[PDB]
Amino acid sequence: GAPATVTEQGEDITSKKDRGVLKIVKRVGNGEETPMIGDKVYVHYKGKLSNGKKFDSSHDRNEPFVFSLGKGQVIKAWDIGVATMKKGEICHLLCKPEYAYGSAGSLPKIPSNATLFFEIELLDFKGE
Ligand SMILES: COCCO[C@H]1CN(CCOC)C(=O)[C@@H]2CCC[C@H]1N2S(=O)(=O)c1cc(Cl)cc(Cl)c1
Repeated sequence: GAPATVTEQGEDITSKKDRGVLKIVKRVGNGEETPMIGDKVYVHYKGKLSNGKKFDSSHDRNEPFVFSLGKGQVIKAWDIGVATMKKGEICHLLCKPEYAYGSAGSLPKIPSNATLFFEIELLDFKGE
């Protein structure tokens, strides 16, 4: 399925090249511009665990998730991955635990040492 495909066929987008964050662009976005550090970014996403279960979805809440990029407001994989996206892009990200919740996890939902899979749509970005 899609998690296997990004695992086996995705691009390593880490500066370290440590295969910690892998990406496939699923729906090509607009032009060339990506958000810059500190921009307010609006996304829709879903997340799955490696047991095959969906653990979260913004779609199901009927509103996007909004954060300030590159500030550590989200897991490292998200700051890295969203920074690569164009407006309107949909991607798949595979996030090893070192770029997510690590050995601690985040109970109740995120186990220790969890590799996370996301589908992410970048709706918009704006400077404040
Ligand atoms: C109901 O909350 C939905 C948005 O949750 C964020 C949680 N965070 C920030 C806090 O942890 C550092 C995240 O970084 C990531 C990525 C952004 C979207 C959400 N997570 S998540 O999908 O990995 C997530 C979802 C849920 Cl339901 C619980 C936990 Cl612990 C993480």
